[PDB]
Amino acid sequence: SVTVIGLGPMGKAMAAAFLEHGYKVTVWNRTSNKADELITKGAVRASTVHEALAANELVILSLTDYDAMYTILEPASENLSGKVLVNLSSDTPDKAREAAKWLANRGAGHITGGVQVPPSGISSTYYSGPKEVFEANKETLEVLTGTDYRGEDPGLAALYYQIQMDMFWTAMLSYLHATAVAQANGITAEQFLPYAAETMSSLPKFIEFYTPRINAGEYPGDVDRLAMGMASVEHVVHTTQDAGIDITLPTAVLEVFRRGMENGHAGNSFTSLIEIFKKS
Amino acid sequence: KSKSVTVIGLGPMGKAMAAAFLEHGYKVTVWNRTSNKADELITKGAVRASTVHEALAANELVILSLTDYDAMYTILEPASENLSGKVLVNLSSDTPDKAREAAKWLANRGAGHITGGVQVPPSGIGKPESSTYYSGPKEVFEANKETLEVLTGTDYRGEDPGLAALYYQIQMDMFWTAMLSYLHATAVAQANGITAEQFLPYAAETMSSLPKFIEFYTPRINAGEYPGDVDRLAMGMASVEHVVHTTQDAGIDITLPTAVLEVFRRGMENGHAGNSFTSLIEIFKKSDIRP
Repeated sequence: SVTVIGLGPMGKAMAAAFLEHGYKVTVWNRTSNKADELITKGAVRASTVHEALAANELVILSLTDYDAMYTILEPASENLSGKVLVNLSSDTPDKAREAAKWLANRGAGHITGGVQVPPSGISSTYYSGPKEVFEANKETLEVLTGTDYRGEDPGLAALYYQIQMDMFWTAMLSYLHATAVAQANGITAEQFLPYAAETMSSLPKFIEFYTPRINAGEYPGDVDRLAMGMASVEHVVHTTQDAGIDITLPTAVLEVFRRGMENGHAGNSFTSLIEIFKKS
Repeated sequence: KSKSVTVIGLGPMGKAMAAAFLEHGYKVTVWNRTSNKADELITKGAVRASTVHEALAANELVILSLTDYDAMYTILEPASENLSGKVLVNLSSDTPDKAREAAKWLANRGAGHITGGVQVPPSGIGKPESSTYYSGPKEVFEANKETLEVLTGTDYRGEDPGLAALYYQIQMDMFWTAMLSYLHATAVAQANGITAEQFLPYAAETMSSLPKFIEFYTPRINAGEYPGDVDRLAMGMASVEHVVHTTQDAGIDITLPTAVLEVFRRGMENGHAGNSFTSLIEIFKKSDIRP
């Protein structure tokens, strides 16, 4: 009743939570190796993708990256036709929408997925692509994680994933950076934990407060001033240098502030720096 | 020890502290350069010292709320003589090293000293919910603990006079870096036609879920261990790479995410492909750079 391609991280995390409901579940892997214990739960494993495709209408693609998709599916392009391919990737929007057209030109349906959680979270997922084909396989997908359809463009699901990872990676390194500064001044990562937790848990309040102003393109400095912001970032950079810690991350922050100041925003809210990000 | 106090520095923060002390029965003397910024607090019972010398003579306990420590020397330097026997509380938000310097400068003029880092806007002063970092010699802080709880709860952090400023600065490190990544992410969203109100829910959950990741990694980081059992640096750099490619396809400035990518690059270069991405903390400590 379903097929999974790409046994691995999310891969089996999904195969497992499938055979645990009663679908005829086939499988297959790129390197063509083992990882087949799941044959103990009702899984056929074909000797090529030709059959693993002709097994079911639904197919889940959990590949390393999109380049690997063309490689294995091109041999069988004559059988992609009439299938619904759920492509779960971590790649850029343009690669998702390149991929979708490639699959549409073989007669297949497609859904682009942006998984929001490690395989342990097999909880929400981004989905984009043709609405009708998503609604038709909605319930099946809700087995893996919650579904959060974002619209028609096949790149929307990748896009939403990428801007979450933008924030995650940058905020998590600032936490590692802050922890380096802490240790060099003699406080442990364990003592710093509640303080790093409160800071990160306080940010939603600021986002909710600024969002409507950002939405309107307005940056009044009634509750904060870019200048005080900048002075404050300068204190962070000097704190870091005095501690003997690499300064490149906070310096990158200071540079965005500096550009805002020179564009005349000193009296505006620091949220005006989004204009600097838009290359104004 | 009567209930009297001096507040030097009368910007939004000093005015609140002074008002908090007045409403708790302290005789409060004040000083600021303007002279008019004290009008409202005087109508409420404060006494203005016309000069720094009188301000310092009025009390043993002196509360400083200044822009930074350069401001402290400008106004304290010409009265170095009346600093003896005084307990100065510096509630300004400068670097740890400037707090250590100022503590030694004060003790050399005979003054006890306490550093504080304030975690709240002026209007959170006088609420027990609020906290302030305090650091410096243990006994002087304990002898003044009660008075300082008029303003906020107190979180004494240790002997090193720099610790209060430190804890404040590294929460700034995270706050500004994390908020800018939100602005950066929003710009990318908007450039792809998705509004900030549409992104609000995802941006808030992403920041909301960080304490979970921080809690998970804390005991490993704390033990200097970075095994690759749940994440690999190499996979992380590839994810950062995707982010930069998305950002430049939107036409959005790449400064912020490429700085992030530089750190990952130094990590790969140093043989940590197979470690957790949290091993990037050694990169930050320049473990790879000769001492």
